[PDB]
Amino acid sequence: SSGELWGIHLMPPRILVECLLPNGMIVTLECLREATLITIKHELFKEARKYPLHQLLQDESSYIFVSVTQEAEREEFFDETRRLCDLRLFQPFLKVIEPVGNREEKILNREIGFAIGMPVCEFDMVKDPEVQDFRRNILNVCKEAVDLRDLNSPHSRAMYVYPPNVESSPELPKHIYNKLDKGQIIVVIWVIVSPNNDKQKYTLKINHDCVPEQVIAEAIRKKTRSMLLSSEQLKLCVLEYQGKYILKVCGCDEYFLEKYPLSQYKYIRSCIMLGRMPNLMLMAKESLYSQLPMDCFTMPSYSRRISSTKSLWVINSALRIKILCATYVNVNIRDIDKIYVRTGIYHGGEPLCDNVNTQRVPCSNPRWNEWLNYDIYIPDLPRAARLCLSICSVKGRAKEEHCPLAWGNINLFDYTDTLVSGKMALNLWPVPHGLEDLLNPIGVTGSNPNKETPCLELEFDWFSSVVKFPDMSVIEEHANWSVSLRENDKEQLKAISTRDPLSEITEQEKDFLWSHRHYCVTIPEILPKLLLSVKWNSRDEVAQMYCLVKDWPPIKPEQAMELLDCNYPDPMVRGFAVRCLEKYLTDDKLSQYLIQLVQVLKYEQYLDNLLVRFLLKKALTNQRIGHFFFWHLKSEMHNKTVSQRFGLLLESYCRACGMYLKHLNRQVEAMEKLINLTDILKQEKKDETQKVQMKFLVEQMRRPDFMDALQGFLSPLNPAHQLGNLRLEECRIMSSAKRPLWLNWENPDIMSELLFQNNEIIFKNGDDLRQDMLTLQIIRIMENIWQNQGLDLRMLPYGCLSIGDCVGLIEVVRNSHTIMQIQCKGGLKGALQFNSHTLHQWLKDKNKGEIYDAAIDLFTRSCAGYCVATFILGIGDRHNSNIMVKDDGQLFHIDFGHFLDHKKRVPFVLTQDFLIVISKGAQECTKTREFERFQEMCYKAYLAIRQHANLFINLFSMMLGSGMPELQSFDDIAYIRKTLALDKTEQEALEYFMKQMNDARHGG
Amino acid sequence: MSLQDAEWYWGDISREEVNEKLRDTADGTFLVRDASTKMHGDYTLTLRKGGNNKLIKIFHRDGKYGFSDPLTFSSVVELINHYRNESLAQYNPKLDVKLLYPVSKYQQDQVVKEDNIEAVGKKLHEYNTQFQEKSREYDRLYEEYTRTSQEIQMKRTAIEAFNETIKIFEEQCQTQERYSKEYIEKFKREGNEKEIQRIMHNYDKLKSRISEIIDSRRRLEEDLKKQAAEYREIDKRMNSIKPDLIQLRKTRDQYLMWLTQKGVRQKKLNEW
Ligand SMILES: CNC(=O)c1cnc(Nc2ccccc2C)c(NC(=O)c2cc(F)cc(C(F)(F)F)c2)c1
Repeated sequence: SSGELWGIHLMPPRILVECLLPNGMIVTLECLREATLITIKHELFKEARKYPLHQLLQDESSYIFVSVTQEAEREEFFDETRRLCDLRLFQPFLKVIEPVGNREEKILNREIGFAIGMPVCEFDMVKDPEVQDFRRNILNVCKEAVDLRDLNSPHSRAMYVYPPNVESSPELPKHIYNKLDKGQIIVVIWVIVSPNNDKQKYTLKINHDCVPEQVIAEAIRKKTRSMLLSSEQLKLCVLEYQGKYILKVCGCDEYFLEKYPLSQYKYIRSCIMLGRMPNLMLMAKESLYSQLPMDCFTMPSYSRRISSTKSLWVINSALRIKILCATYVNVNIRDIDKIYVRTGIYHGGEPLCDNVNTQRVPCSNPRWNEWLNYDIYIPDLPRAARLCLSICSVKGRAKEEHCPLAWGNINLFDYTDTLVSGKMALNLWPVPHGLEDLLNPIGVTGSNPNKETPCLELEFDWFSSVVKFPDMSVIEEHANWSVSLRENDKEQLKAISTRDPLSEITEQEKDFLWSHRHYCVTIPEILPKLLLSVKWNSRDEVAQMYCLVKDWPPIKPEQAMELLDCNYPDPMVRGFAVRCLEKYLTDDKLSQYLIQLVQVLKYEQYLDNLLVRFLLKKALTNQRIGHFFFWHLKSEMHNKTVSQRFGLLLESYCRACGMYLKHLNRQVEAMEKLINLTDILKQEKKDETQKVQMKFLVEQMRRPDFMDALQGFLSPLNPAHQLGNLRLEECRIMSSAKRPLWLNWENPDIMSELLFQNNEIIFKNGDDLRQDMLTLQIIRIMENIWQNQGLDLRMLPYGCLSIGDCVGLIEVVRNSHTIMQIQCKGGLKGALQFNSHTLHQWLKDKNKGEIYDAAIDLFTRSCAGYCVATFILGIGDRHNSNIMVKDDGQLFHIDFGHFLDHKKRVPFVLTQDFLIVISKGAQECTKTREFERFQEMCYKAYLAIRQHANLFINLFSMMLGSGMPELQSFDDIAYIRKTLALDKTEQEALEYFMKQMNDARHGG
Repeated sequence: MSLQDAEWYWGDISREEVNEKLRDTADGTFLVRDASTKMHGDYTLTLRKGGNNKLIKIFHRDGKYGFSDPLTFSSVVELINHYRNESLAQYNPKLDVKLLYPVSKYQQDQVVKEDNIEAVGKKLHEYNTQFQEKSREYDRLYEEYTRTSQEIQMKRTAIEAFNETIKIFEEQCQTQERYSKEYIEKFKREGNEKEIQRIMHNYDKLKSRISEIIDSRRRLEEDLKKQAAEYREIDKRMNSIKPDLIQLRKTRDQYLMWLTQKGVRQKKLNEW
């Protein structure tokens, strides 16, 4: 919705509304913009008495309003409390009706529709039975989650809303343990006393592995020091406080609730790392539960009511498909010679058989009526077999070249494991930008809902009855029918598990695996390699393979996630991968990989699958991952290739997430208001000055309804951060040509001064941010790997979130400047040359005294981290305005997507200015012992990431269906195999990187 | 028997590049590299079979060659030529293909005239200039293509909203006529023309407004039909530019052959 009325940003203070009565009369009502519908209805029936046939009107209370929204929905306004201008009316009119159906349901569906960005009723109209079955059949996943979190109320409810933000392991790496005082940590506990909300603190020293109740014990024990209490009287008040209070992080909404060792909470794990003081607030449990309003879960209307076959393995015939004709093909008749449709049968990305094409045909008559025969048996079809097709043009001469016009994919079995039969017609999708392959087997399966798009018609063989895929019963028996140690081979099998997911696997190696497939369960890591070795166009091998995965040892999630990428479409394989996650994947690592776990939903062949039920289950039992679960889905609603699947998934989430839906809607409205504001600055004020835009901004933000929407809501970057009042004094447009907004809120926390008193975020509208999201996420993985190995390389994966089509939020990081900004703080030295020491001098000025050595250590460590990271990811050649540094000394890179777009020469930026500060301002700084141990950090950091190369390859592989142009094929991922030098062993990769570091020095 | 001169030995080539070469080729098309490991005397053969690029490793021992444990052939050219003659069925019965077609390194040098080094000092620069211009036009087309596509669905949902508003005003007319009819008839025999004209005045204003929004709908359906037309034109223009853009890229790129016929980047330095 671009405004309060169609084509209008805001309603005038007073407007005329055309009111249509249940008698035929039409009444113009002048009413305020902000008038609640209760005020409208009352004053309408008060004015109706001036019009004919008033006698026919029942009492005002017996009617409600209905009208048409800018989403083209006939919306029944049951919630009569809403302002006229919040309805998103298409035109200013209101139709009076008697209400019908369940009021509470209709009120709730409107709130869901606003949250997901589309009306729920649109799902009611869908003919497709898969859609209607999905809506009903996951409500039990909702019931399970709601029942589970209301089990031990209110604690279970607090654990859902405020889950423990904990590391995946209590074990500290000893470089963290070393910042403890002989194994202990000093922590300060705070309290507010009411008479005028006065603070008081209590400093404690405790074992790092105390549980929060034990912390509360040491606090009450320290205060009762002089009360002369017996050992059992002390217990009684310890028991009193342990059960009556909990601990809260000062400044944000994080709580300690589930007896993990205190050092396992991420806030404190970092307070140790950063050596900062953990500030905790003792808070009453009844106060925390007080802000947990009860939230039920009503089953919706569609949940309850609705108004022979032979096996695939008895069909003794080869596969054939009839291509009939096409429509709406946009082709220039005199530049293009002829057209044809290309087809292939795919299992994942591997053709099950050679491709076949129709004859070539004139552009002016796209009609074929050809049966295409495929070199595969119908019983040999695997369950996950897909038909991939496209319409292609040709131009002849020099070589004759073919090009795709539109593509489309079809599941040869539907969600009821029946084989398709009869005539079919599907609208094709646009060929993605940059793709030149004649087919697109990674694209989604389904017809394009957009109208006046090329529609291709087909027909599938109608065998005498409905055909279904065999039940697992007969598959295992066919394996029993079909089937009808060693040493040196053992070292090779293990030697193959080491190789990355994209390593070349030749024919001798894969059928060698298929030979020793039974020995493979001794090295379960080999499963992905063995699966690509199966000849999936043989029902003999697939059946035998099902028996092996049925009894496969669980592999850990970092490996199981590979089996959810587009190269493993079989339902039994993917089901094994999900079971690995729901028993080995922590909520911490789920929250970390959630981006990729959401993207692989696009590869799922059907709406209802084991993966979506797992993610939805976890999103409703843990509100932290449910928050980002919502936003990553919401951020892609515009993309009509998934808008239906994600929509149905959001509907079920919003229907069962509880009272948190209310909070999400306040975020959504706040973003919508910021979107519409920036669209006015972009579209309507390009032709007007910088200062004019500013005056409109302050005036526009000064309006009451804007501030009521933008003040007092949770930050989408981290919902633990409350965004209170705006510091309009500090908000601004920014110099970037896409003119984003620098926004700043006060932190309303009672003890905000102990964390940060004002929180600022950049809202940008126009740039695709999922590149920065994935890069920043990948940087956070690498830092996590380095920390747990013992490399204290500090990265800065600042917050970034896409909320829609080229729009989202970036966390501003305070007390930081760009290297360009810092050069401009110094002076010139050479002829028109900036002083190379200007960076080291600014560091000294900001870190006077003994804290100098710490800043140099922080700069050298963060610099080493980004040098390695940016090299590996092909991000090296950054501008001085794209590299930043805190006053603290911490260095970090920014605007990663800007760099990828700019692409369409150095391994990584190791400029002289950095060497000055790394070597502490020495001459020939490349020969000192500070630089000596700096390049050794980079070496260790490099081989550390190579030791985890499989994880990263899998994470990028899972993003192929995202639609990001950087990730359109596995060939795009091959670059990281070059920087990590995976087809060469360790010492070669080491020397390969050392060589690149000499080139980064610009000499040697 | 020179492996270095052989048609099908490209050598220092990546998996990505051979995939770019066997794309949509017929079964039996084949190609040989030295292994991606870059270890000396170690090689790999890729051939097309079943729409797939199936890789096989050529083992090497005691100067002999082959791609299985029993190893025989003296040179790779003897190994390859043997399987050019008769089928790989000897190795795998499910691999009935022969090494039918090679793809070779310098059988497609489409430079015709005297090899003045202006072939790269001039013609290459012209083709590259012709490529980046046509590539800039196709990027522009795709921009207003996506813009137009999104403005269209905005208009489709807007006329679909007009459809609901008109549906509601039309049932307002049919209810006005349903409930006003017999009050009109009752007023007629009481001689109360005053009340009849209040009802008519309101009905006229109802169908007066319905005409305004009906006209607003067709005025938008007109914009839509005309924007939907130029949307189809932008599409067929892209589909005409795509094969040309591909023809010019491969032309420009293969004219880097004659930079390799010098063998060093000193030549494209002139274009730097
Ligand atoms: C001068 N640079 C190059 O030549 C170059 C060539 N190939 C590349 N492939 C590649 C390598 C590793 C990871 C992923 C990709 C696609 C890259 N790296 C990227 O494009 C990239 C890196 C990221 F960290 C994140 C993202 C995104 F945000 F898009 F996901 C893309 C660079």
